[PDB]
Amino acid sequence: SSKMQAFRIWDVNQKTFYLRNNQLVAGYLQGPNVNLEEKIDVVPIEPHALFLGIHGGKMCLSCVKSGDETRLQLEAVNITDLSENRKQDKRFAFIRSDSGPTTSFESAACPGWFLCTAMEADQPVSLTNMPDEGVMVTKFYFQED
Amino acid sequence: DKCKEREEKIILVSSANEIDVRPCPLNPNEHKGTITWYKDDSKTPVSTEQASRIHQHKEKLWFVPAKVEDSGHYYCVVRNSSYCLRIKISAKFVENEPNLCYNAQAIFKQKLPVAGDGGLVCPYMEFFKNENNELPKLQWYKDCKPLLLDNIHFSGVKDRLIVMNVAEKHRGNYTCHASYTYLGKQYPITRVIEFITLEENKPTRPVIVSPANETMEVDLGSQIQLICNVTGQLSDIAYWKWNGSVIDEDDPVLGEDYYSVENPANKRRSTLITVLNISEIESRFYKHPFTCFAKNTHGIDAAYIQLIYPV
Ligand SMILES: *[C@@H]1O[C@H](CO)[C@@H](O)[C@H](O)[C@H]1NC(C)=O
Ligand SMILES: *[C@@H]1O[C@H](CO)[C@@H](O)[C@H](O)[C@H]1NC(C)=O
Ligand SMILES: *[C@@H]1O[C@H](CO)[C@@H](O)[C@H](O)[C@H]1NC(C)=O
Ligand SMILES: *[C@@H]1O[C@H](CO)[C@@H](O)[C@H](O)[C@H]1NC(C)=O
Repeated sequence: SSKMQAFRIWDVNQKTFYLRNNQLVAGYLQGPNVNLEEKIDVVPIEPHALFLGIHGGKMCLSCVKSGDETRLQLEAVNITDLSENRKQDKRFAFIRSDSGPTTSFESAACPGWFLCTAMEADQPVSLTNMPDEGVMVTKFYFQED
Repeated sequence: DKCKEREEKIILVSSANEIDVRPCPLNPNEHKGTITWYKDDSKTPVSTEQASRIHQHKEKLWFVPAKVEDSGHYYCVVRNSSYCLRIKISAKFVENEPNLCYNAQAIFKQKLPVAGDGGLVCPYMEFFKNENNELPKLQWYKDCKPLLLDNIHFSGVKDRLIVMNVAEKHRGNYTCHASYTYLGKQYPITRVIEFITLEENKPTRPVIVSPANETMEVDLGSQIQLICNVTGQLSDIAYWKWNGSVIDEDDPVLGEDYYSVENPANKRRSTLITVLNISEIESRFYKHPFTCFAKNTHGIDAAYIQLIYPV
């Protein structure tokens, strides 16, 4: 909308985000690979609501459902060109919930689905229909640079 | 070749004289065929006899134990009746620096915000789970000296070190140690983690220093400028609203402009200005106040100006 701001993100299990075959995955990065960490560029819609993206907001995260298969995906769309008034753009918006020192993101377009990482390292970042299960990690540390 | 072929950017550095495991870095959508490892050249397969040091087992490459001379490229192929992908990985094996229980090149950086309780995770221990699905008992150290896990200041739970009340004094390079029993023999495992403490920064919300819910005596048919002065991040949203509506460009009498100035001392407290240029005062303008809104992820802020006729 107006401007964007870079954020650092890593789940409670210290995993960070990076690209593997143009697919966002979570894992542990060592000294040399530290430069591969992806920061999250955000544009605030309203308080507790925002658009998430990477690479200077050139690509944005979104939730799409193929029939019944709800999945997360990166799209080549500039974060600033997104509007809360355009129906389609809802897929790039997430609702920020805060639990003490941690944060959680719910898909605006896919209610009930939260952003999550797996317990096993180097797995793609996905969406979970069951945050209660605890099998997937839904809590992150979202801090602005 | 009838195989996709891909190269991994991530180069995992491990310690020498210790057991190590490397899985084939494939996304879930690439787990249809059997994995097969190869050494420096894509034609020479890695040993399958568990008795040899570098051998493949359970589709993973095992270095029992790993030695510096093993640093190099390896390949894992996922083949199927109608599919084949070959990933070129890069493995590097270092040795602990002089009189140090670790080597900087193997450091995983882990951070936590101060004041609260947090946890550090000993990376890649998942491969070393006993048949009963339990990770080996880890012993933590801080800067090569033993760490007392008294369940009051530090608690070792599974593969993580719970730290109570994070503070600057907890900064240092921690090392998690374990012992895995492979084919009768027993080998050591260590991961070096650099713990960094983050100062909990305040979630600043936009502050409107002007207007301040005031009134302004204006004459009919005149021209005025209503300036909104907000303090906050340059990324904050500041805008005008009249009668719960926003100023549209198609308004031949109401035009607004935006301009911000970065604070050379503190970027968190910069000024964002939104000037509303009223070409000419119309009767309707005295009917409702002009409200300036400033907002971000944290919260919103509002202040207005109520135009009135001069007495
Ligand atoms: C960990 O060790 C490296 C060098 O091996 C050093 O530069 C770094 O400052 C240490 N980390 C901390 C938190 O002291
Ligand atoms: C905004 O910042 C302060 C408000 O008191 C002042 O120094 C400055 O002149 C103000 N400018 C405008 C255009 O309001
Ligand atoms: C805007 O103000 C006018 C009168 O000035 C009023 O009739 C109209 O209903 C207001 N708009 C809304 C959405 O209430
Ligand atoms: C100005 O009025 C608005 C409501 O119209 C209120 O939210 C805001 O807090 C007021 N400002 C002050 C300084 O009281």
